Amino acid sequence: KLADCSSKSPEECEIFLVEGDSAGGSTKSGRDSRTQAILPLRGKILNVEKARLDRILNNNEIRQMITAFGTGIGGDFDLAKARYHKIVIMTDADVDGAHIRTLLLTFFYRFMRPLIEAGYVYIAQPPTGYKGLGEMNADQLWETTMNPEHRALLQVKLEDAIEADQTFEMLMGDVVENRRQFIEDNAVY
Amino acid sequence: GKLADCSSKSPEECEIFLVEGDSAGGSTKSGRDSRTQAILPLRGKILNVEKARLDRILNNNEIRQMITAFGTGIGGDFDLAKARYHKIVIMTDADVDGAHIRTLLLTFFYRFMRPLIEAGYVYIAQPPTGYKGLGEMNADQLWETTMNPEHRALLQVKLEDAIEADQTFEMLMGDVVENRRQFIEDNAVY
Amino acid sequence: NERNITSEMRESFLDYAMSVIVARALPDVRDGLKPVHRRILYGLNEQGMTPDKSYKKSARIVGDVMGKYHPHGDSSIYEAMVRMAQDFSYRYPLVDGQGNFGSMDGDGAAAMRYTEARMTKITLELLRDINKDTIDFIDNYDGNEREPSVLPARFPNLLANGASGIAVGMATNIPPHNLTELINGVLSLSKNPDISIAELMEDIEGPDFPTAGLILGKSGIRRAYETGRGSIQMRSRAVIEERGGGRQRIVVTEIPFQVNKARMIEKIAELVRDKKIDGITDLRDETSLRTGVRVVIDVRKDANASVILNNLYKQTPLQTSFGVNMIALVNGRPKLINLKEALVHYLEHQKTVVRRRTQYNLRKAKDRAHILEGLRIALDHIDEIISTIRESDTDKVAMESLQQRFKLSEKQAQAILDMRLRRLTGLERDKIEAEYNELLNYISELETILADEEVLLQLVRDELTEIRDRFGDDRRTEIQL
Amino acid sequence: INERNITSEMRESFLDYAMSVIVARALPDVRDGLKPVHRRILYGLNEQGMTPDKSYKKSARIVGDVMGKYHPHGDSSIYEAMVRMAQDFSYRYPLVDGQGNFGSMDGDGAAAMRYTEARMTKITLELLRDINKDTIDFIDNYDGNEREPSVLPARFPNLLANGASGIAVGMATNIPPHNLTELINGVLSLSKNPDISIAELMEDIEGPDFPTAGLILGKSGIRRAYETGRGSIQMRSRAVIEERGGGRQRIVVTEIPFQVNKARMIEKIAELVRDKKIDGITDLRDETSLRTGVRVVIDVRKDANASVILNNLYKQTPLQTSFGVNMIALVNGRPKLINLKEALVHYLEHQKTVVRRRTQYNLRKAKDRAHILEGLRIALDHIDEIISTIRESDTDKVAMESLQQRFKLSEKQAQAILDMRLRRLTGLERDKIEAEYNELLNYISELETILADEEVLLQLVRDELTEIRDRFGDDRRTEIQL
DNA sequence: GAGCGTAC
DNA sequence: GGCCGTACGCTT
DNA sequence: AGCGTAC
DNA sequence: GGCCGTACGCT
Ligand SMILES: C[C@@H]1CN2c3ccc([N+](=O)[O-])cc3CC3(C(=O)NC(=O)NC3=O)[C@H]2[C@H](C)O1
Ligand SMILES: C[C@@H]1CN2c3ccc([N+](=O)[O-])cc3CC3(C(=O)NC(=O)NC3=O)[C@H]2[C@H](C)O1
Ligand SMILES: [Mn+2]
Ligand SMILES: [Mn+2]
Ligand code: NA
Repeated sequence: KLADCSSKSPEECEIFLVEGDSAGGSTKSGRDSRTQAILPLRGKILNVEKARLDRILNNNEIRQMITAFGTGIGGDFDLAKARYHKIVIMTDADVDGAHIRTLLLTFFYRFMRPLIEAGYVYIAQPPTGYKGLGEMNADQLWETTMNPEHRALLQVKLEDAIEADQTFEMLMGDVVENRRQFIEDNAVY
Repeated sequence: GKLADCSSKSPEECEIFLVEGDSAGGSTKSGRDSRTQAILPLRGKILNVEKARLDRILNNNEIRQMITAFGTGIGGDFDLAKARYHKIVIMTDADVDGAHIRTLLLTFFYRFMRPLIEAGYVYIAQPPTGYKGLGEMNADQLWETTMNPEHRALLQVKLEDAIEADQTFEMLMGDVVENRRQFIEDNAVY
Repeated sequence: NERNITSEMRESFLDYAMSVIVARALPDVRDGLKPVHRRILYGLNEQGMTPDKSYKKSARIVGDVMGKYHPHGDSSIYEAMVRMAQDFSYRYPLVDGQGNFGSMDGDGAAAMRYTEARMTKITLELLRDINKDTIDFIDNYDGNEREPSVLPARFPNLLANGASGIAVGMATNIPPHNLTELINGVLSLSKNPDISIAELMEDIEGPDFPTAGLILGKSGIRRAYETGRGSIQMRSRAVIEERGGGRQRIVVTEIPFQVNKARMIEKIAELVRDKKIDGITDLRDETSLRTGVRVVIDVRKDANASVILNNLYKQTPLQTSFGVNMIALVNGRPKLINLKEALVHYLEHQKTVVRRRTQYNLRKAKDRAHILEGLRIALDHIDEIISTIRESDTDKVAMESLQQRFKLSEKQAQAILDMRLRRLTGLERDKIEAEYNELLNYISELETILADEEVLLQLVRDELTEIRDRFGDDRRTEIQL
Repeated sequence: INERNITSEMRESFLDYAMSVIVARALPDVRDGLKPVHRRILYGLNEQGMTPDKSYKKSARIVGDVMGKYHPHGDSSIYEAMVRMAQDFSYRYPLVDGQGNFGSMDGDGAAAMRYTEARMTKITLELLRDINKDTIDFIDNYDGNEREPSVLPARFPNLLANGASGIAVGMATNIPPHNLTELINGVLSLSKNPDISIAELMEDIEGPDFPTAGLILGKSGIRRAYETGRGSIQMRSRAVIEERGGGRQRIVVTEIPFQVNKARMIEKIAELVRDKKIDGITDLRDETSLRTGVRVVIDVRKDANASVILNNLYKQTPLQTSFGVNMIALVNGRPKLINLKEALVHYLEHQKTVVRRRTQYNLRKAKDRAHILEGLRIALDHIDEIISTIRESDTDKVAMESLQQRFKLSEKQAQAILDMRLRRLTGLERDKIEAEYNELLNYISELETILADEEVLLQLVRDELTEIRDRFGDDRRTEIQL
């Protein structure tokens, strides 16, 4: 469940999507309550490139985000109703945290594409190292990752839709073999 | 949380084990003779009825779970002939907390199913003494040391006096701390 | 066989009742610790979890404490420890936690696999000298390990951090205090055995909550110190300020000890919602890790904000009493103690601790001296020593020959046989003669302490004053009137 | 610098994950047949002195050490893997010895780790044998604060022995358990014939051997599995038809297929009766008990053909199940689909390397020791001068130098002399050094002989394998029906 | 299918 | 990783 | 009323 | 202590 900033003005308000309920708690105390909201994510989230609409719309996690963004999905997507102008992906500096990142991007791309084109979606950059988010001090999380004075965010940019459409389908797709080929082509071992 | 019943539906040969904790309950179910031994785990300390009110007691799940399981009913509605087991066996850890849980169960029975004790349907198991509790030992040894009739020593609960028994429950489990505290000050061997 | 209902109840209950009492729910008057807390710290000790060394996973620490000393559910252990790390729970925190260890909002710590810990430097003072036979050890539950019955506790921790615990047939509720005031009270007492409470209250004003805030009046305090029981009115630190436009707000920056901030706020929100309190137009928590606790209550314009506040003290935990009940384990039995008794027992414990230390340091300095005398002899007659060994077929034979020829103890002779050849170079020989002389002086230092009751005492004083000077801090809680 | 391309981020991010799961989570190494979580548990059990002789330790302490030192993941994945290794209905050759509730065929859970204890199995020791004789390459742990092995010496063919299942990214792996006797014999046969055919190998290795036992139908599935690495093998329960009284009958089930949950299977049977999908069944009863063993009883209505009802439960329930063999393992840090012989070859070659490396480690070690013994020999013979030399000396350095000058001792030799305790100067002790030195010299030769002949090394591997077979070999549990 | 088994 | 059960006593 | 160790 | 989400491939 969501922790919301006091400010009602979307332009200045940012929602961090945080990995784990440990990291979430630290982030809520650590964050600046005025402008910064927190939606924690309980582990791996549904891969929508493999799921049908019925299931997707029934997913708690997927449902909480839709609700929190308030922009609607698909044709009903109204970028004008976005309750936050910065949507931030905050995950561990491990391969699972990177997996989660790809699970989120697939969704945004497939349901809130205009949200990306508007450059609303960012990627946090926590300390690369041996510590997950749920092991860091809240004060430590704020300065490195969250304080706009010190943090280094990565705005997600979409160069090309066809290339993006093919890649998501290959990477997140139902057919294993093409994914197997991709790995085979690109693995350096 | 969920009772595991036996095969036989004839109460004369049936026994029900009230175990301490779901790890112990799981071990008990494998170890037991499923043909005649039904196990009901209790998850930690249970409601102290002596201190509670009726609406609460009836609503409480643990109390309800056991009434349903015994099949007698309680108070005036009690029917010892409706009993589904002729042996109700208290199986708690060989420690003080297990022994507390014991007094709590006995409080319930003597107060709501009093006829069940007088009938001698109520027993106390006796597993291995020492530091390990029930959830820490294997299912093959829970059976061989506590559940298996050939070797086990159960303790049939009897009551010679009922006025003395009523004062004890009231004194020990009642809501008057001081009579409790005085009893502890008189029998305290530090 | 059979078992009588009356006798099984009496016996079962008492085994339980005595156990919660003397080994779970109540603190020891000497170190102010319960079984679970002591074993954790003793666990940080033996696991080498000192402040200089790095944090360690909380799961690993708790596992150790449960496998070795505390055969109880892991949640019980972890949350006690979590509480020790919380600067809003312990007036003088005992665990140094990394990760999420909770906040005033009543939010819990993260799970033990996500967090790490080690001691705080003041914990070091709790266990200082623990390995100098200063306290009696005991067998653990399975008999595998030895654990401390009590800690050295070189500061008066029962009162510093307080204790709250519900037993059977009884319970305890002891509030935290200011370390400096306490130690001064201790020092005052050591100079006057017949000191009154009143005079002790010259040093110790009252309770000092990690949460700061206000206390109302001295009478509850007074009564609690003289009997061990009394009511203390704790109030929040709240002020009234203009928000501009002729409108004011109430601002709260400190809350009562052991009060959930969040829950208190929902209590207020609820009263406004149900209209049981007039004059409030907004409620916000502005508490930030930077700006500290700050709860705001906007007052409707021209409403009297003082009156509102007054009712807010009447209707919410913005004011809360602390019921002091000071029952602590004394000589292994539960006793209700006044303040002076509390200090008397702590003092006697520091006497015994420093005495036992000084006696232990002695035994061991004489033990080592005896050895060095054995080695010096050898250095003196090294050629003969060699001859004696070389001409021995076996070590035992060499042991006997060495004892007989040079009039050595068995220990002295074993030492010699274990001596490495390099110990014969110039410097290595000087090191032995140098250790010995230093040691002879130490011994006679130690013997002085133990030869005079007052020397000993003053040593204890100095050692306190030192702790007081390093660790003693400012009073947090204001005692109004 | 604020900007990330969505295509590039997705390709990079997904590859890092996929790569990791593949080579460092989901797949077994062809050499010790372990996944990382499993390798670290056993290493930890070893690091902690948790051997069969040693007493059981609480599983929570074990997990914390495994977690904290080698495995930075959830303790649930950890403890659960460890629990599998301790279940005789999971592991054809269990590597963990558990005290407490470790769960059941029905598949209850183990008790939480604070309730249970464990230590190594005697067979596990054989995985760790010689690990400290520089037989395998160690590496840094994640926080770089420790060292863990990259693989175990694995003195038995464990990949095929216990098998593996794991869902990777882009691939999966399914490898069944086998009889160790038949396994080792296979290897022995390979070692004498680098050209042996799979068919020939199958003279030793008949097929899988599940801990749960039961039956297999036909050799064709197995043969395809072994020739190619993939194939469907048909797993039938052990059930017989028997009379119960009144001229009626029952089906009794006593071995179910591998990895099937007994309880879930029973529910499916119950469901079919309820839903009228099957006919002729009047009762269903699990009479399994610890003494009795697995007993599932199906009661058949009189004058109803049981053998027919039986066939229908094979068709309609997990009573008959398929093991889809898909033999993928890490070979050279890369996932490969291997066939039987490939499996056995990467193992054997491991062993040659492990035995060779151990032999070499021993050699350096023994030669080192001798050198020291020589230096000691000299000191005892010239002791009076040696002692004088040290006494004159004002430091270690001075003493060192002089001793090397006058006796042409090496720096390590002299060092050993300066560390010598006086008790070594007794007459008996001199004899003890001499005896030790002599054995060493013999030892050195022996070791040198093994290094000199690859055939001799190979026979050593053969001999060591065979002892394990003799000690741990047991009877084939699964019957194969044609 | 859905469930095998490591992960969040 | 977050829900949630119970016993125990209490401020003159 | 809910503090804090237990199951 | 139990219940429950998710990804991932294969059948
Ligand atoms: C940290 C947990 C707390 N706990 C809980 C927790 C919740 C509930 N509940 O909601 O009914 C019952 C029990 C009772 C509890 C349990 O969940 N199961 C059990 O078998 N015994 C217990 O005491 C106890 C366990 C052992 O330890
Ligand atoms: C052993 C548990 C399994 N687990 C579960 C379990 C259940 C559910 N669920 O019911 O939604 C979600 C998650 C997701 C889960 C969680 O509960 N919380 C969380 O923050 N992250 C997770 O991955 C995970 C945790 C970390 O570990
Ligand atoms: Mn992580
Ligand atoms: Mn117990
Ligand atoms: Na089937």
